[PDB]
Amino acid sequence: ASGVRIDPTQTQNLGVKTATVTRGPLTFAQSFPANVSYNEYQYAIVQARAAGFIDKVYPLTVGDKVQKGTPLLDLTIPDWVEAQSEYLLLRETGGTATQTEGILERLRLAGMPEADIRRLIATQKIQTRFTLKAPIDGVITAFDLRAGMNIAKDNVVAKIQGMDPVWVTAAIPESIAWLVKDASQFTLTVPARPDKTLTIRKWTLLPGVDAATRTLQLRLEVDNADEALKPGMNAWLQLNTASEPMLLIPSQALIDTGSEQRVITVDADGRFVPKRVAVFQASQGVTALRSGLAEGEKVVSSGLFLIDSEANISGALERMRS
Amino acid sequence: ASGVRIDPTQTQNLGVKTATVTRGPLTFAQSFPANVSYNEYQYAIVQARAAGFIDKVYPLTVGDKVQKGTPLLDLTIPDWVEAQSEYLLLRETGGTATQTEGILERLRLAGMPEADIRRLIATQKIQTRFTLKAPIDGVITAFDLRAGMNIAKDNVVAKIQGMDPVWVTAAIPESIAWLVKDASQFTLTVPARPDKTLTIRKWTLLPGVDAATRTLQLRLEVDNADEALKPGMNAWLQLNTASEPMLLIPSQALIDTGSEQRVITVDADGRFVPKRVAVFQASQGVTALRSGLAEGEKVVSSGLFLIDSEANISGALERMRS
Amino acid sequence: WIIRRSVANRFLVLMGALFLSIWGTWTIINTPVDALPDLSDVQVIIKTSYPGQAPQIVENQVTYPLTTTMLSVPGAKTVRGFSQFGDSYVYVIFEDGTDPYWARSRVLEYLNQVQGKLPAGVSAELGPDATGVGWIYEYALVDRSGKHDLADLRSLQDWFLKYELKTIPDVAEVASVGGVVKEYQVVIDPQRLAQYGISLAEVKSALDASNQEAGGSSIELAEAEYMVRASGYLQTLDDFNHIVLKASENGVPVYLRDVAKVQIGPEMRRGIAELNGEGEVAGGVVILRSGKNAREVIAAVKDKLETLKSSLPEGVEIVTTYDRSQLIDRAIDNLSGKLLEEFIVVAVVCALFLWHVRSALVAIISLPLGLCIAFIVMHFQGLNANIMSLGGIAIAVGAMVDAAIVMIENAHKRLEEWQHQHPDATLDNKTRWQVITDASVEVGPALFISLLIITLSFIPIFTLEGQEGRLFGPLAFTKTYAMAGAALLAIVVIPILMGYWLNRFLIRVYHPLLLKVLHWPKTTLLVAALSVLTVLWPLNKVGGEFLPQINEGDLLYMPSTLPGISAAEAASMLQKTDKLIMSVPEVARVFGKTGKAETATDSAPLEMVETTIQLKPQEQWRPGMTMDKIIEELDNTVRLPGLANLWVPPIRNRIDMLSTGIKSPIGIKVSGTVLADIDAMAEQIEEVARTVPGVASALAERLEGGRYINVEINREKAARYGMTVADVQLFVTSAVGGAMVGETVEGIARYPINLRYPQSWRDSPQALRQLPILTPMKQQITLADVADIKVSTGPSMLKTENARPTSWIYIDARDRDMVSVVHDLQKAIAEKVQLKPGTSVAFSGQFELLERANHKLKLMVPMTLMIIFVLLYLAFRRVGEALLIISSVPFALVGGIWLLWWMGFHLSVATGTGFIALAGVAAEFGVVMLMYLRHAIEAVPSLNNPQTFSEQKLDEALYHGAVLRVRPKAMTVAVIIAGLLPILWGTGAGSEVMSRIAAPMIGGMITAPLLSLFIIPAAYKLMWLHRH
Ligand SMILES: [Cu+2]
Ligand SMILES: [Cu+2]
Repeated sequence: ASGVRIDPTQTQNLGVKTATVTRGPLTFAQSFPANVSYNEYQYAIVQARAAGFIDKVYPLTVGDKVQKGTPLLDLTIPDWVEAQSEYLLLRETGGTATQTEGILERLRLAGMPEADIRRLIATQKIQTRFTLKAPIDGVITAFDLRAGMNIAKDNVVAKIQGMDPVWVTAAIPESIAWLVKDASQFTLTVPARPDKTLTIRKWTLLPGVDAATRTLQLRLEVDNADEALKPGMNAWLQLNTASEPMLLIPSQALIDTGSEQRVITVDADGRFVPKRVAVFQASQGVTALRSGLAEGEKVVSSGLFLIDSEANISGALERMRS
Repeated sequence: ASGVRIDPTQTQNLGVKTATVTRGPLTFAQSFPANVSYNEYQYAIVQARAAGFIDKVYPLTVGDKVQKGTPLLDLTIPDWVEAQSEYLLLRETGGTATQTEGILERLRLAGMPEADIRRLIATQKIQTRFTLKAPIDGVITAFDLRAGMNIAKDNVVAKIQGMDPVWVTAAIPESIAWLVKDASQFTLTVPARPDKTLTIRKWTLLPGVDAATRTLQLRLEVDNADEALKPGMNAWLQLNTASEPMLLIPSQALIDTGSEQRVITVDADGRFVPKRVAVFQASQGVTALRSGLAEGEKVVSSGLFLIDSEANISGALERMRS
Repeated sequence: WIIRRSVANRFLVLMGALFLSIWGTWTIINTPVDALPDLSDVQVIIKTSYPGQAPQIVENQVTYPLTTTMLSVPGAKTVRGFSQFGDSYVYVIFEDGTDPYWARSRVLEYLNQVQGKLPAGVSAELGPDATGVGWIYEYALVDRSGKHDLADLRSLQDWFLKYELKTIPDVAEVASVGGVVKEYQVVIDPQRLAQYGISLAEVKSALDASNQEAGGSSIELAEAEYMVRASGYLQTLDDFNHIVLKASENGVPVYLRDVAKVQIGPEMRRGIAELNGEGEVAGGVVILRSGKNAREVIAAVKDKLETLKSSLPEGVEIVTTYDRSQLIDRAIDNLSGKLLEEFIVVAVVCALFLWHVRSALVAIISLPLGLCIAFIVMHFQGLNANIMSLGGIAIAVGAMVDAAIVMIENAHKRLEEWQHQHPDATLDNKTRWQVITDASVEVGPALFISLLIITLSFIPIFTLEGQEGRLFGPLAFTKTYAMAGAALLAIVVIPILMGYWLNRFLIRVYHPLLLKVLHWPKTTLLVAALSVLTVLWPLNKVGGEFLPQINEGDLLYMPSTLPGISAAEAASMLQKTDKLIMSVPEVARVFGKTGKAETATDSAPLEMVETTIQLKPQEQWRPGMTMDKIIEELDNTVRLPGLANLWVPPIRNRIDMLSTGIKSPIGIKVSGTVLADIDAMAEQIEEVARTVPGVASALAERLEGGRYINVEINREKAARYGMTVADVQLFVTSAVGGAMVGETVEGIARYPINLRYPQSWRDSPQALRQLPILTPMKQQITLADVADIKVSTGPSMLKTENARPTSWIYIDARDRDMVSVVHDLQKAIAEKVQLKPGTSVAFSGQFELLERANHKLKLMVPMTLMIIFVLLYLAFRRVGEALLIISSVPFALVGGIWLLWWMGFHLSVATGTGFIALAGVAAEFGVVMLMYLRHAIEAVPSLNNPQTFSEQKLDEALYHGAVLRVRPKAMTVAVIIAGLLPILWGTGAGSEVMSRIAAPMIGGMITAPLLSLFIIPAAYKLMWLHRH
C-alpha cells in the first residue's frame, strides 16, 4: 500500500541540443558530369541522287575533317542519259520555251542537281561523270564507298558532322529537377583545355531523363573557332545557387522512418512533444520542409534518443506524450 | 475468478495506456517504384507518303521537343507531277466538273496529303516542294533522316510521342497482386519535383505480368500540362486497399508466441485478464483478428509486457488456457 | 626458563624498544589501507562475439567445446557458461590456492585455436586482469547546458576519459557504460535499388572498398625521402554520398546518394545507463586489478579528474556515482575510534584496581609498542590482508593486558612480602632489583607458554578455504602479533617500567561464597552440568547466517523479470523505477544501468538492471529511519507489475555473482538435460518460495522464453530466381537487420557504419513478408517468395555450468534470518515438487558458503583439543588436570550463547571464531588457576598435610588461591570485558560484523571466570584423592 505517484513519460534534463527552425534558402554546390559531341544541327549525310558506278574515290576517310565543297568521289550516273538527250535534241531543232522549261525541269525531278544541269546547258555534252562535294564543313564519320565498287541510292557516301559551334551535354540527377528548372548561370570547365573556361548563361533542358542513370540532359551551344575543344571530351558543368526561401531545420533533427516522417519539439518550458511533418529536400546537411512547423519554434537537434536494434520509431515516440 | 488484478498506483506509475476494440476494414498500405514512360496513346511516326529526296532539314534531332505542326523536312516528291500536269490541262480547258474530281481523287489514293492538295486547288500550278509538319504535340525520337539524303517509303522521318496525360507504370511483385482491388486508391510521389502535387486521371491494371521481371503492370495516366514529369523519371506509387471488415486493435497490443496469440482484456473494475485471439492480418500500424474479442472491450497497448509478466506469473495466463 | 636472559640484557631491549617505536610509528604510516576482504577468486574470462545469429549454435560450438577444453587444464573450481545472443561469455573460475596469472597463461594456449574458428572480424578477448570486485569508482557525464549530448559524451568518454585513466597504474581496464555510439547509418530505399538496377550485395561490395588509405614507396627527389600517400579514409558526408556503384561509357556515374540517404544515428545499444530518475547520460567505471589497493587508485583518480576539470569543454560535468573511499575511510575512522576507546578503557581499568600511575603505565606501554610489533610483520605478510587486521588487533590488545597484568600483579605482592620483614627506610639499588626480577621468572614460563597455547588453539581458522579463509585469517594472525608478541615484550616491559619509577568492598562478597562451594564440592560440579541443558533451548530459533549483512554507504538494486524484454521498454521501466527511488528523502543519487557495460566483466541481460543507489549521510536521514527501515520504504515503493524486487549490498552482490553466480542472497539451482524439463521443475519452486512469511520477494528465471521470428529459407524457391542461400540471407543480416560493414577511422577514434532498409520494411512479420528483394537477375520479388517466415519461442540465454545445463532462482529476504529462510525453503521444496528424471536441486549462493564454513568449524573443535590436550601434559604434567581443563571449557562456551540471544544476534561464522576465542582465554584463566593451586600448596602451608588427609589445611590453601586470583582475575575480566563493550553495541560503519564476532566473547568470558572461581578450584581436590 503506497500512494506515492510518479510520471511514466520519460524525461530528459541533461544532454539536449535545441535547434531553432529558420526561414532560409537551400545552398547547393554541385559540379556535373558532361561531355562534348558534334553539333547535331550541323548534320549532313551525302548519298547518290541515283544508281550508278564509282570511278575514283578521293583521299578521305572516317576521322578526317573536310571543308565544304570538298571532292568526295567521282561516279557515273547513267540514269539521265536518255533524259538529257531529249533536251539536247529539242535545242538542236527549235523547241519552245515551254518545251525546254519542261524537259529541263522533269530532269530536276529525275534527280539531277540544278548544278549539274547548268554544267549541261553550257557544255551541251551529255552528263555522265558527276562529282560529289561535301555539303558542309565538318568531321567525316562515315564512308560506305571505296573505289572499284558500284553505288546505290541508299549507300551512304559520307556522313559529315560539323562542330563549329561544338555541342556539350551534361547530366544532372533527377532529384535536383525542381531547382534546375529555373537556373541562372552554369560554369562550364573541361580538362582538355583549362584556359577555355566559358561562363555559360544560356542553355536548354531536354525533356528526357536518361533512365540508365536517372539524370536529365541539357546542351550548350558553345563557340569553337580554334576547333580546339574536340567532340569526345569529358567536360564538367559546375553549379551553385540558393532556393525558394523555405523554412528549414537540421537534417539530424528529423526522425525519418519509411513512409511517415517526424520531428520532436521542445515546448515553451522543456517537455518534449513530436509532430508529423512533410519533407521537401535536403542539402548540405540541412533539410527543407513543406509544412508541419512554423518558423521560430524549437526542435530537438538529434534523433539519437531511440535505441537502435529496431526500437519502434512509432512506439518510442508515443511514449513521449500522455 | 479468471484474470488478475494490480495495484492501480503501480499501473499509474507504468503508464499503461489503453485502446478500445473496433470493427471495420483494415487499410492495407504499400509502395512501389515506377517509370514515367511516354504516353503511348500519343504515338506518331512520320513517313513520306511517296518517294523523292530532301532539300532542307530543319534544326531538330532525337531529344528535342516539337509542337503541333512543326517544320521537319523539305522534300521533293516527283511521283505526283503527271497527276497535276494532266489536271490543270483539263481545268484550264473547261473540263467536265465530274472529270475534275476523278483525277483529284486519283491523287488522294496516290497518297498526296489532303492539305497539300488543297494548296493546289487554291493556285493552279504543279506542286513539288512539300513541308512535313509535326502530326501532333510531343517529343522526337529516332529522327534518322538528314540533309543530302534520299527519302524512301519506310525511312522514318520522325517518331514523335507525347508526354501529356503522361504515363507512369508501376511494378508490383507477383505474390502481392491481391493488394490491387478495383476499390483501391493511389497517390504517387516524384522526388524530381516534390513541389508539385500530382493528380491521377485514370489507372488500369495491365493483364500482362511482365516476364523479364516477375512483376505486375500498373499503368497510370497523370496530368502533366506544364511539362514537369520528364519521361524516364522515377516515381513512387503508394496504394491503399480496403479489406473485408474484421475486428481491429492496435498491433502495439497483440502478443504472439508462435504457439498462441493473445491480448490483455481489461475489466470494469480493472481485472487485467488475458484473452486468446485469432489474428487475420496486420499493416500500417494496426492488426485485425478473425475472432476473439467482442467489439467494445478494452485492450492494453502500453507497457503491456510487464503487465503480461505479472499476468503470467499470476498464473492467470495458465487458468485461461484451460 | 628463557626469561632469565630477557632480564639480563637490558640496553638491547630498551634500544630495540625505541627501534620498534620509530618503526611502528612509521609502519602505521607505511601500510596499504583497504576496505574489506576481497573474496575474489582467481577468475578467467573469455568474451566472444559470434556475429549476431542465435543463442543455440552459440552454445553448441563457440561455447560448449570451449568450456570443456579448459576443464582439462587444472585449477578450476567451476566452469561457467554464458551464451547470450550476440555475445558468448565463458568462465573458468579458479579457487583457493592457485597462482592468478599462471591460470591465465595456462588458459591462453587454447585461445589462439578458437580465434581461427570465429568468423572474420571477431576475437575472443581475454578478460580484465581484475574481477567484478574491481567495481571501484563510477561516474556519469552530464551536460545540462545542451552544448553537448550523449553521442558527444560517449565519444568524449571512449576517446578521452577511458584513455586518460587506463594509464593510472594498477587500474586494469576502464569500462564505458550507457551512451550512444556514433554510427554512420545508410538507409537504402529498396525501390531505388530496383530503379537503378543495383543489387544489395553490389552496394556493400562497393562500399567495402570505398574506405581505406594506400601508401607508396619513398621516391627520390633532392636526395631526400618522399613518401607518397593516397586519399581514401571517409571523412565528409559526401564521401559516403559519392560511393561509386556503376557508370556507362557516357561518363554518367551512379553514386550512392541516389540509392540511399546516409544519416548518422545510434548503434544497437548494449546496456542503458540513467541518472537521478531524470535523463540518461554517458558513464564510466574504473576497475581495480586483482587484489591491489582500492584506496590508492581511487585517490590517484581524483586529482587526475581535477587535472581534467579544466581541459573539459564548456557544459560537461563529471558527477560521481559511486566511490569506495566514502566507505573504506568510514570503516577505518570507526576502527581507529575503537582502538582508542579500548586503550583509554584499559587505562582506566588498570587505575581502578592498581593504585599507582607509574604502575598503570606498564599496561599502557604494552599497547603502543604492541602495535609497533604488530604493524611490523603485517607489512611483511605476503597475502596483503585488509581491514580485518584492524579488528584483529582490537581483540589482540585485550589479550595484551592479561599477559601484562598477571605478571605485574605478581610484582606488587612479591614486594609486599619482602617488606613485612624489611624496614621502609632504605630503598637501596640492590634491594630494589631482586624483588622485580623475581616476579618475572615466576610468571615467565607459566604464562608465556600459555599464549603459545591460546594462539595455536586458534590456528585452525587459518585453514579456512578461499573467501572466508583470507577473511578471518587476517583477524587470526593479528591476535598473534600483539598477544604472542607480548609474551616476549610485555614480559620484559613491565619489570623495566616498575623498576624505573572502593577497594575494600571489592574482595568482600567473593570469599564468603567459597565457603559453600568447598562444602559438598561434588554437587557444585554437578550443577554446572545443569547449565548446559538451559543453554540448548536458547540455541534453536536463532538460526544463523554466513555473515552479517554489512550495510554500506549505498546499496545495489536488482529487479528480475520474465525472459526477453525489448531494450526500449527495459530502459523505460528502468528510468521509471529511478524516479521512484528519488521519492524517498534519504537517497542522494541513483545511477541506474541495465544490460552489460563495455567490459568483459559485467554480463547483464536487459531483463534486469543493477542500479547504484547512494544514500544521504546518516546525519541527514529521517528521524526514525535505519538501513533495514529505509529498504522497506523502497521495496514497497518502487513497485512495478511483473517486476520481482530485490535489494542487496553492492559489494557483496558483485562477489557472489562472480564466485558462484546468483547473488540473490538465497540461491536455488537445477541441473537440466531437457530444456523444457529444467525450467518446469524450477518454476514451481518459485510459487512455494513465496508461501513463507520470512521471504519478501522472489524471481525464478526461465531458460527458454525468448521469442523468435524465424525465416525458414526455401532452397527450391530460391533457385527459381537463381539465389543460393547465402544470397538471400544477405537481406536478413544487413537489410532487415543492420550488421556493420566498416569503420570511419577518425584519427584517434573509430565509429561503425551499418547498412539496411528504413525501419518501415521491417515493422512486423508482415513487413518481412512484403520485404522487397532484388534478384541477381534484376527481378523484383518479395522475401516471402523465397521463404516462409513464422514466429516461435525458444532459448533466450543458454546457461551451462560444468558444461551441463543448470539454472538458478533468485530470492529476497531481509526481514528474517538467513537460516530459517533457507531451511523452510529446503523443507517445502521437497513437499509438493516431485522430481523429473533429470535434475540437481543445489541450494547455492550465501548458503553454499555456509556449508563449507560449518564443516571447518566442526573439524576445528576436535583438533582444538589435541593441541589443547597435549599442551596440558607439557606445562602441568598431570594427566587428571588435563581432563579437568578439557571439561572446563564447555562451560565457558555455554555462556557465550546467552549474550547473543539477549542482545539479539544470529549464529554467524564471525561469531564462531569469537567462540573459539572464548575457550582460549578461558583456558588461560583456568591455567592461572591450576598454577596458584599447585604453587600455594607446595609453597609453605600444605606439604605437611598431603602425607595424610586433612580438612583445615585444605581450607586455608583454597582461601589463599581465591585471594591470589581476585586481583589478576578482576584485572583480566575487567580490561577484556570493558574492552569488548564498545564493539558490543553494534552501530557504526561496518561495525555490524566486527561486533558479531566480539559479542559471543563477552557472555562466555563472564561465565568462564565465575565458573573458574568456584568450579576449577573445587574440582582439583577430587583428582588429588586419586593419587593416593
Ligand atoms: Cu564493474
Ligand atoms: Cu545482477
